[PDB]
Parts: sequence; structure tokens; C-alpha cells
Amino acid sequence: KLVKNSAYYSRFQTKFKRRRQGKTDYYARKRLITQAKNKYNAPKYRLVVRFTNRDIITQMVTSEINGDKIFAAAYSHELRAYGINHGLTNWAAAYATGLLLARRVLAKLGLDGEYTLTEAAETEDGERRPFKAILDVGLARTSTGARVFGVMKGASDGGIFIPHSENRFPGYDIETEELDTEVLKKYIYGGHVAEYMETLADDDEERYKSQFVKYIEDDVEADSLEELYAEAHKQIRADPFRKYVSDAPKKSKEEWKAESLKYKKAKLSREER
Amino acid sequence: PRNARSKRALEKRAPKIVENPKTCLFLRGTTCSQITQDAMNDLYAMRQVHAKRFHKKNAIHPFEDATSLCFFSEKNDCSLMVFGSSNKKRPHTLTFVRMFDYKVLDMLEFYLDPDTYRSISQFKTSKIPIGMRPMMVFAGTAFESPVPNAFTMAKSMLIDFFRGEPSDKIDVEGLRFVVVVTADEPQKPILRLRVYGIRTKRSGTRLPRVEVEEHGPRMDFRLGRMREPDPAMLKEAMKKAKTP
Amino acid sequence: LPVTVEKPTPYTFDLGLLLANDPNPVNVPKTTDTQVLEQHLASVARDGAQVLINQLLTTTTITATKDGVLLTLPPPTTPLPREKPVPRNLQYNPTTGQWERK
Amino acid sequence: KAQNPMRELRIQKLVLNISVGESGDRLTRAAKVLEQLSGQTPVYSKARYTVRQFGIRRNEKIAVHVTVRGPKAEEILERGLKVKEYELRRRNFSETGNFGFGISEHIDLGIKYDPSIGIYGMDFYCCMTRPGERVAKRRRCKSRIGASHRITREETIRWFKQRFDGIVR
RNA sequence: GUCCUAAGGGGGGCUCAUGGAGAACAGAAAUCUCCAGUAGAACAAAAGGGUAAAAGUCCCCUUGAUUUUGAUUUUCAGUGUG
RNA sequence: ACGUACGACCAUACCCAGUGGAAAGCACGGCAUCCCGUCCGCUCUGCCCUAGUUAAGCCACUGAGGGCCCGGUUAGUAGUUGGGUCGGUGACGACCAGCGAAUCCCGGGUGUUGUACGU
Repeated sequence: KLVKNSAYYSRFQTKFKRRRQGKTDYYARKRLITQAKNKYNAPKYRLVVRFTNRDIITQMVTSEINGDKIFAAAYSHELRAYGINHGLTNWAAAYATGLLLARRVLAKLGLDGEYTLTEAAETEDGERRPFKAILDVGLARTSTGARVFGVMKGASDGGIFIPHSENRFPGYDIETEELDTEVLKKYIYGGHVAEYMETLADDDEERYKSQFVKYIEDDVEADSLEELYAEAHKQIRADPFRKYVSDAPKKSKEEWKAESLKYKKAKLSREER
Repeated sequence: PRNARSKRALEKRAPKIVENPKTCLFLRGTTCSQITQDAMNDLYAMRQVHAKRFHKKNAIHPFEDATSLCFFSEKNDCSLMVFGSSNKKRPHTLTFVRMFDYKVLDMLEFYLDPDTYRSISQFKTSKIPIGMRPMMVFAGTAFESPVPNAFTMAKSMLIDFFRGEPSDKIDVEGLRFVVVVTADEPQKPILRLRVYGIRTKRSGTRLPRVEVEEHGPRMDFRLGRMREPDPAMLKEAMKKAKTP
Repeated sequence: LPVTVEKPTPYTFDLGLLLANDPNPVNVPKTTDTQVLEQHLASVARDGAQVLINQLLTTTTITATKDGVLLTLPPPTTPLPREKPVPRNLQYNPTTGQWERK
Repeated sequence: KAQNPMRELRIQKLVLNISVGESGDRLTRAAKVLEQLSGQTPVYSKARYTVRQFGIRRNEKIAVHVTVRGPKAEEILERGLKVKEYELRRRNFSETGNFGFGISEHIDLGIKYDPSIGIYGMDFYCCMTRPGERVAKRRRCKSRIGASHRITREETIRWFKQRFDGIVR
């Protein structure tokens, strides 16, 4: 018998659109934005971390009734303006992107006419409060030393207060309940990629050339990774809003409207259909 | 209550001295207009945290028989109710129902003006975050009647709808949205529901200068049929339990 | 611009529910223009929001904590109806001196 | 559009199953055979329901299965086809490109006979795919496989004839 | 006459009853593979709208068998650290 | 206008099939030293964005079969209650009203939209 009958389609209940697309955990999202320890009616910020194949997306997101709003954004392709040209999806690029997002938030808020009610009711016995937010990375499974915690570590080092533990940073030991700072510092300046570069060059030279063809072509060495990464963090902390121009073709917004309208397929009318 | 989760749900549904925040049920009748459905979706947007929604049609007339309301209120633990229906005599009706002890306390019908209804999507402003309660401003001469009437009944119902969660303290940043209801005494007066976003400016003094901008839905209502509570159960409803 | 409004009848406030009641009449203009109608409604909403901010910032105590600038509100006084009426596998081993299951 | 190299058929997985039907030493010896053939630890499979006529019970280990992949899959499937002399049936092939066969002796596979273990039968089954199976298996943005990418029974028979030079009857 | 680190909790993985096509023993009913599979299985309740990447079913951790404080409720206290 | 990442409605969005996709972006993909987890690097995780490709995902369009969403129709009609008006032994006979259906029929459609970054 055919199970997909008129009765099955009549009582069929569709899920949410993003749940069918596999992009949103609506169970975790409801606990994110409708639950709070305190009831002071304060706004809440969530740091959204997403990872693609060639880019890292970090956003500062507020949740409203009609849709989410973005406060600030940092990208791994903006790290090209900061000197980071290869390895845009490793742990070091994620931590630099999280550091860049933290500096952009502080520069936008002025912590690096219209005025707030906090300044209106400010008491003389009051100090500057750090910017507080919670982490949201979505559906990505995370083991110890995940790259989404580098975005957490970069944002926390930049000046964003995120409540967190240290049990998932690279170098942590479950048995001793301790975190190895040397392994963490090795991950900070890209020593794990540098160790892979030296190990591959000693063992399999053909595999070393295939995986790191861009590093050899642009003359990026394993020993110079620590200097290159540390110089990028200084430049991020100095100029948080450096403009980046990519190598993609550049046109105006109206020109992209006309180009896509030429390549768009119009829907057939009632008379034609 | 052998199951621990079922026992916890029974204790949550049990009466308490300090009551839980009230839950509103949004249910649709057999015949309903799209304007009433959009108004129901707009009212659900301000109360996403403490509401449940029904997606099917119900053959219920609230002013004839309300046994199904008491069954839905008992099952879903909902004390507030918004009921939408359409008719030739009443084109767009929002039936607000408030319950007490899983029984119908009071109901009121709201006739929505179709030509002056604008939704939240039609206003391109910054919207309210989900979970934040707005402040309330009630203006007009129809809310201070010496006798209990429908406008005072609608004032208490709109207060309960936008009450949110009680709190002894509040942040200054959570005072950026206000809900304004205007209704004047008198042919039928028009109850106008306005929601505004609040911007603060320097005025040279300690107190800031308040500026408003339209945020929420532009709703115009006319009060219709009203069911007043029985005074014996009304007296039990206003009994104020002393907090320990 | 002044931060205080003047009306023939003073406002009434319920700071527990953030409620401001305006007993003064709202003279809605008898015109067919929606622009002048919403401008008058916004002006009344401006006056209601102004007296709400002034009452909250002057009659409620202010405490500056790490969470933020918090105002301690009085308990709510508006009467509202309630929703509900007011209210083993363990024995001892003698020869080993321990506890063990059946 | 069929010239695309990512429509090339390849082995998704190869599952070797032994169903002794009873727990104890016979299941342990069958697990040792599968561990010796593959080189990886086996899986103990329990019975879903209890039927008294067959000597099985719920939550009782009755079968052992090992999924063999990598280049180890082609060499074990070659061993299975060497036992079967590269001869299969049209009724053996499934409708979605997967196929398999059943043998009765791992001694014929190339394992020396041990009296402490014995001879156990096996159920061979090879699953096929094309590049693009990550879409239906990934956690984030999981979707379905399109009809033109699904493998038909005629395509896997033509692949079996072209690769292993076998005969299908 | 045997076997049981008890329940529960949190997290992660998977989809079930049945029907069709197949495969040495295996033949209506043993085991495996594919397809169709709104739940027609199971778990709870007694829906007139319970649960499907779960509330079902398998893995990891806890098993600590009833934690502490309170000038706050109700009751009790000739043994009032209550 | 198109793509991506968070979203609002939660089938006009679902089930099946076919055709096409300029740019970029997603995506398939290549390798298991380190982080990590499995019977199996399937999943997850780590590295690569170099090499191959729009085959599938995704988007757009089309096609049948259903399903779904609207408006009129039904119709102020069935049905349920009150009110008297005289008659009817009475029930009620009709009348006036208050609420207020559904089946059938017809016509239209098979997704809109918020923020941010790019093409």
C-alpha cells in the first residue's frame, strides 16, 4: 500500500525552515534568548561563531522579534589586510578573528546629542563595566582544543567578558585537571602548523609540497610563523578598522543588480502558461 | 505522580502563594481573517516567552459555550487566552479571555479596524528584544469610570497581557520601549494600541530628553460584548496571599 | 527643550508594573489625516514616557553594581486577578564486616 | 553530463557478518575470525526480540559484524570474489547500487585452519557510492541524494563487469 | 532453579511496527542487505491535536541511597547549638 | 538581483521527476602528524583551498498526481435560544429577533521578509 496518501499529506506537520535546512538548533536557541539568571530586563549579546571551508565568520548578534541584528563582524579574509595570507581556517586565524571582533566592539562602543540612560543615572561610586556576552557556535561538535574556543580566547583576550572554563583549551589534561600553557602558547603563535611543516619536510617531501604549496610560493617559513602571527595581533590591536580590498572583480551595487537581472530567469505569466 | 518529571510538572501546575507568570493561549476558530491572524501573530511577538499557540481550527463560540476553553486551559496550564474569529456581523474580532481556577473569569471582544491596521513588519525601526518587558502608559478619560465597565476591564486585561515577569530591580537599559493605550470616554469610543521605541537625548539637565519612534503594531479596537465575573469568584480572584 | 510637562490633572504611577495612568483627556483631532492623528498620539506618548522616566529616575533608589545601573522599584500596587486560588538491596556480612547487595 | 569523474562508482563500505545464533565460545571464535581478517576489534550484535523456537532472547548477543573499508575493502572483496570465482547473480544486486554474496568457509578465503577456532560462514556485502555522500551524512545541513546521483542496478553491474572482469547470471 | 554498580539525571548517536524484492543450511516463523515506510512500534497517559535527527531505542559520565544556609511560611518543642 | 552566516513567519515553504546555473560564495573533495572519537577518519575532529567539478547539495524554472493557503458562494441559511401576538385542550401554530454552521460550487496561488558581509 502507498503510505504517502491524502491522509498522510493532510496531517503532515512541517518543521521550522532553518531546522529543515539543518542550520539552527531551535531547542538551544530558545534557551539562549528567552532564559536568564536575572530579570533586570537588560539586553543580551551572543557571539555567533561559524566555520566554513575557506572562511571563519564571527558576529556580535542581538535577538529581536522580527529577526537578529548584527552589532559587529570580523572575518578571516580581513586578516589578509593584517598580514595573514595562508591558513585562514586554522586555530590561529580563528583566535585572530576573535581578537579582531573584540577590538572592533570596543572601538565602536568607545571603550578602547543622544546619550544613554546609564550615563543619566550614573552614581559617583561607579566604575566602567566590561562588555558581557555568551558564546553560540551552533551545531558543531567540539572536542578539546576546538577552534571555536580560540574565537572565545581571542575575544576574552581582547576585552570581552565571556563566562567560561579552561577545560577545553589545547593542552588541558583531564587526569591532572590542569592546562598546559606552553601547548596553548604553541597554538597561539601557530607552532602546531610549524611542527607539521618541519615533520612533513623531513618525512614526505612530496606531501609537504602538495599541502603547503602556498607557503613555499610566498616564502612563509615555519620559524617565521611566530613573528608573523605576533605582528598581526599588534596591528589588530593598533588599527581595528583597517580597510581590505580583495582580488575579486569590483562593481557598484547597481551594476550587480543589472548583471544578475540579465542572468535571471523570469517567471512565466498566466497568458504564457 | 510516580514519574519524577510528571511530579515536577504537577507541582508547577499546583497553586502557590507566589504565582508563576501567566501563560496566554492563542487559538483560532473555524473562520478567521488574515488580518486577525496577523494581529494574533503581532500579539504573540510581544509575548513569545509566556505563550502557546494552536495551529488548527476550533468550532468554538466563546459567548455560547466555554467548556472547551476550560478544557484547553486545564490541559495547557494557560490563564490568559486570545481567540480569533471572523463573521459577517463582526469582521475582525479578538476575544480576550482570562481564566481563574481553570474556569472562565471574564471575556471581552475587540473589533479591529481593518483599514488602519499596520503590522510590525510594516514599520522599519529597531525592534524589541525577545524576553524584555515593555513599560505601559494608559491615557484618556475612559479608564477612571466609577463603575466597572469594559474600558476598565480592557485596561486590566492589557496590563495582564503586557505584565511579563515581576522583578524587584530593573536595568536602565531595559527602559527603551513603551506600550501606549489611548481611550477617551464619550458613537463608540476607539481603543488605540500604540507601541513606541524610546530614544534619550541630552537636555542640559540631569533628567534626559525623551524621544519616541513608532515600533509596534498600529491597532484600533472597538469594545463589544462583555462577560462580567460572578462576584463570589471575583472576590476569591482578588484575594491577595501574603508572601512568606 | 523642557523635560517636564504640565497638565490640569497630575499623573498617577505604578512603578512596580512600570505603569503610568493619565487621567487628563486626550483631545484627538477630528481630522481625516493620519499624519496629524499619529503626531498627536506620539505627543501624548511623549508626555507619558517623559513622566515615566522622570518618576523612575527620581523616586527610585539607584545602585551601581557590576551588572549595571539598577533601580529598585516598589512592589506593584495595581489590583490584578490571580490565576489560581490561594492554597533495601543491602545486607551486612558478618564474616567480612561490610555491606553488600542481594 | 555522465562524463564527470565524480560520478565514478566506488565502494562506500564492505560489511562482513557472522551469525552464529548463540552466545558463548562460538561467538568469541567468530569474533576472532573477523578480527584476524580485518585487523580491527569486532562488534557484538544483540537480538531485538525473543522467540522460543530459535533459542534466542532479547538483549542477548547473537551475531558479530565487522565493516571493512579503505584499500583493505577491495583486497577483502577480491578475496571473496576469488572464492566465488568472480561469478554473481542478477538477483544478488539491490536496486540502489549495492550488492553482496554469502560464503561458508573462511578457509577458502586464505586463513590457515586452527582447531581451536574452526570454520565459520560469512555474509559479504559491499555498499557503493559516488563523491557527494557527505551531504546526506554530515551533521550540519544534512539533505537527500538526488535521483540522477543515485546508483541503479544496471550501473553497478556494469561497474562490476568492468572492474573485476566478472560474470553476472 | 539462575542472572542483576538500584532507579534517576545530563550529553551524544540511530530510527521503529509492518509490507515488497533478494541471499548455503533457512523451509509461513531463525540471520543479513535494499526500498516503501506519521509513527499504524515502543514509552507514558486515557485527546476531541502526546513524543521522530524525540518524551522512543543504543553508547559516555554520575551513581553521592536523600547536601548546606535562612533573622523568612505552617506546625511542634520541660532535650529551645531548636 | 544572486550567494553566504544568523533569523521572523513555520507546507503558498511538503512528497516525486526533469531542465539550467555567468560571476563569486557554499558544496563535493585530497591527507590522517598534531587536538579528538569511532568496529570502520562513515560521523566528529585536525590539516589543505593547491589539483579535479557543477554530478549531487543549494537556487531558479517546468511537469503530473495529491496536499496546503486565500476570497466569494453556501447564508444570515440549517441549527440553538429567547420574546410576545392571537389561535391551538397544551405542546406549541406561525411571526419578531439574538447568536450563528458545515457540505457542495467557483475563482487565485505553489513563498515572502529582517541584519551583516560579498558578487
